[PDB]
Amino acid sequence: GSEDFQYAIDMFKKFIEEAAASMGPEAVKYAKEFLKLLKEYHKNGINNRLLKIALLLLRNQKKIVDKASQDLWRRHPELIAPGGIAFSQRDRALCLRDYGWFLILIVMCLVSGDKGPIEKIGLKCIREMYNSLGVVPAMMESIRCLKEASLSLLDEEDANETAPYFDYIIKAMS
Repeated sequence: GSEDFQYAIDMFKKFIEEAAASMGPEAVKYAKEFLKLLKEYHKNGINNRLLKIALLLLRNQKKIVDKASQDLWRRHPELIAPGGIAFSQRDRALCLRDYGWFLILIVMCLVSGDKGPIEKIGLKCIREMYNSLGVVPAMMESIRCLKEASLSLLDEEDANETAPYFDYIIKAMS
């Protein structure tokens, strides 16, 4: 119980320290506020049925990111073909990394189970991170593939609960 929530906290806390320099100080501020709300929610038993799904996705991040990017590159092969923006290994690696970071921020939104803090804190972290990262190739498409790769690992009933969290992020990034 408390140890699986601590796995999620350790995961988010490790994301923040690794991405702080690249995501910029404003995004770091929003992320830490979200983590404190998440721990405030857990302490008071708020929206606790979303952690089990979040944990599955957290244990399967690399699988998810790999499946999403493979699906992204089949749909748009010019991205990784010569002359494409992810042909060079540096920039392909930056793509994969940035996709993994957008994924973990979405999973933070999932854990809260509440659209209010998702729009007032989580989305501000995603938008500020996007502003700090700058050019993120196929940003919107990659989130859709992250969503499909994620729902891939879930039963129909868990998918029907998780999809509205991806769709709220996708919509809000225009």
